[PDB]
Amino acid sequence: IPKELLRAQTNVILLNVLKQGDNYVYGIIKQVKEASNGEMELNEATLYTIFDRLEQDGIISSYWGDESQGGRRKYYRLTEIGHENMRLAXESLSRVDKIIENLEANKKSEAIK
Ligand SMILES: C=CCC(Cc1c(C)n(C(=O)OC(C)(C)C)c2ccccc12)(C(=O)OC)C(=O)OC
Repeated sequence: IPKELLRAQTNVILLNVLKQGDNYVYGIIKQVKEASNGEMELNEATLYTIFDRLEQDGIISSYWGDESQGGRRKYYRLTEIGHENMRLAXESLSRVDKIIENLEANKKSEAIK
């Protein structure tokens, strides 16, 4: 698996766990590891550089959690701008899907001549 396929796959996973509920980095890492049957151990440094970019892009936002629960924990949430961009990707995949289906429908139904 090449470098940027892994980064894309990691981005798709992080945006989906936030799509389910706000979460903190250590919690995201454990939940992904147990949702991958232990195979996928995400790294904190790469998670923060992804989030730091997604913050300036307006895709996600950050806020400080409760301090009764230990002390000082940053939670991340998928914004409305992020929810809609995921919905468009959404639309775009099922749009590409039937464009491909239409290509061989049209490919063989014309190679007949
Ligand atoms: C649901 C939205 C995720 C997405 C776009 C996206 C990427 C990059 N996919 C991808 O490469 O899947 C691999 C090949 C399995 C790794 C997708 C695969 C299926 C559906 C959407 C995507 C995103 O993560 O880009 C930031 C988006 O548009 O979110 C706003």
